[PDB]
Amino acid sequence: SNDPSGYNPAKNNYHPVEDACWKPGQKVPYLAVARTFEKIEEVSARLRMVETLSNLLRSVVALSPPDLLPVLYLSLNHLGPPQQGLELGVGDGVLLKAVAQATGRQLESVRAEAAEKGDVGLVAENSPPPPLTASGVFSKFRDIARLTGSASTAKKIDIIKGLFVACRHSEARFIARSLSGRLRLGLAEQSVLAALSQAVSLTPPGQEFPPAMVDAGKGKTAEARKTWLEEQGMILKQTFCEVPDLDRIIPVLLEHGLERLPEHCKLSPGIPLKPMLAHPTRGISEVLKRFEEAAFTCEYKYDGQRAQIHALEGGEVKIFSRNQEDNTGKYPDIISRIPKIKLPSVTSFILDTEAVAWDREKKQIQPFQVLTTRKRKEVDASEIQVQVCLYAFDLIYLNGESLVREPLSRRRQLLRENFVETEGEFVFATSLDTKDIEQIAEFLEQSVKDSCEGLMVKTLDVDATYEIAKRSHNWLKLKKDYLDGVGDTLDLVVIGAYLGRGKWAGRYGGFLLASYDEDSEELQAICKLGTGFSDEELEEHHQSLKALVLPSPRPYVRIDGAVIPDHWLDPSAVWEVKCADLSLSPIYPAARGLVDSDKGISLRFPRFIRVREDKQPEQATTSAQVACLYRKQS
DNA sequence: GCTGATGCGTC
DNA sequence: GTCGGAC
DNA sequence: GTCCGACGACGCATCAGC
Ligand SMILES: *OP(=O)(O)OC[C@H]1O[C@@H](n2cnc3c(N)ncnc32)[C@H](O)[C@@H]1O
Ligand code: NA
Repeated sequence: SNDPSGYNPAKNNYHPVEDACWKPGQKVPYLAVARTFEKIEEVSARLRMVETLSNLLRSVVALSPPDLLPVLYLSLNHLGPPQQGLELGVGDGVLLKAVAQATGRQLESVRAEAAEKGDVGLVAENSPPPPLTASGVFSKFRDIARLTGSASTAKKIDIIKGLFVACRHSEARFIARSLSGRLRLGLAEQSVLAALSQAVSLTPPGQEFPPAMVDAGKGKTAEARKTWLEEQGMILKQTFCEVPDLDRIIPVLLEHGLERLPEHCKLSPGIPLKPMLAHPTRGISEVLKRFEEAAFTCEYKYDGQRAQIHALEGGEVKIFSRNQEDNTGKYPDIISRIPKIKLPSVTSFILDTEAVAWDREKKQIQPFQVLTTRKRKEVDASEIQVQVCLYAFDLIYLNGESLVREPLSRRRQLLRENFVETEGEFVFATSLDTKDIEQIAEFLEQSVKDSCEGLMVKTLDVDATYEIAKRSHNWLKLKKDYLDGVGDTLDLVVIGAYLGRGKWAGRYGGFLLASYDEDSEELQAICKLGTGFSDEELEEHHQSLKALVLPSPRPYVRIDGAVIPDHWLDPSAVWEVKCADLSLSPIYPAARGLVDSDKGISLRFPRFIRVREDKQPEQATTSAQVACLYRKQS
């Protein structure tokens, strides 16, 4: 209706027609989306965020149904279905250059302000064409992603500058955040799905305008309304988990409604699905708690990458990553061995496996780092140098039957009976069915001796299905580095700090750490650190370290190719840091030359544990000790 | 034709 | 990937 | 328990600059 500047989607008793800031048939203004984002970031209760987004979506459904799909993508900061692999090719680098040119400022002034403010959007905002539309912005995002080849970056920057030129009010803030891949509203995929099912439930699509039914919940008690919306939410959520593709779902949702959705969109080979995830567990006793009276199995947790393998009726094979990226082209070796792993009675399947690097000469697992050296796309079978062994642990679909609602006890049995193991090519995950604490503890220890991270734990019959909408983190993961007093901890020196973002703007969000090389009496950067501290600890760090800020680095500190810290720090603080493994680093100088001529050592999954108030830098972990820790990984 | 910086996926 | 915090 | 924002190392693929 009126100026989108005053649009209030957090309004109590929000009316999808009377409270919209645009007219029926009008394109949804982008400022309407931005104002919704603003009202979402103002609150901390997710349910209030969902309500606010639901209000916007109800207006879109009632007034401008063609804009529902772009509005949803803008709210997710997605470009399209993940298996299509669309990429902006735009990060803070390209974006800050576009802002500098748009605002006519020096790139270094923009870069410094962005770091101080903790957000690129704030610089673009505080620094004539028609108003932007939601579908117009989304299409320009897609134009950026389709630009390739030489001189393509300059063309991307041209589009970004044109967007910023047309921005009003808060629009530039959220364009910049979206382009940088850091929307971070506090509302993401789960809340967007909750808002969508609520929106189409309360304001059914496909009504003749003006819609006779703008609030289908008004005739229900609060109790009945909540039960109804929860059921509708599960329909949408479970369908999406099986078909996480809005290009497919939304046209069906608009035409046939949410109740008929499962009839049109069903799990099928060749369409990636969401994978089942795992919740961390701190000890074997904790496991026995959450699985008190439910039989469960323990499996080795292999150190590779997830490979969801689809065999379609007719013989076509597709492979997808855990985030639904198409990996078919990177695994020609897997595609060729499918006839060898499945019995001839199998006509279609979806397998859940871990692809692990495998040394055929030595017949043993290789580290994850080796696996990542494989090529990623347009790979021909003859050129493969790092061989892969598949460790299969689940079966989601078989001979036309979805197993999503079947217990693991049955899925595992169909897996074990219809597929064939070959050493070093296709194996079932090593497993143990027991409830004895002593056998589990020995099994955990043996998993690490056999080159694995620890154990996966899964119920066999109680809440043991593959229904992600019911619970996405339905499995438990028990890694040895979760256990207190177990795993590698290091005492490292804080040599630099990185300015924080969003909530921590003006404070520190990360730090640069170093080990002490006795042979050269130098502090060598080993890794950055940005997790493990409580909010109180991170605030105290910002306080205690202010007295250490240096204008210039000490001459005995070496960081080589590490990211230069925003603030150098006088080497003094020593922190205890835990990691899962030590890796061979091309960038960090710590211990460079002690295990490899050109590469130093860094930490895998580093996290802060506590301050070592009783240690000075000269008693910190030495580069020689780092090298020793790396070697003992064998 | 090559190198290094950047982007974005893996874990 | 790990972690902490609001709900 | 759920969800989400904070942050980590690392590789290939790509393209700007040379
Ligand atoms: O730490 P995390 O949540 O990413 O762990 C889950 C991942 O672990 C991998 N994995 C390895 N071995 C298994 C088994 N046996 N079962 C399930 N997952 C397993 C997967 O890649 C998973 O995403
Ligand atoms: Na990243």
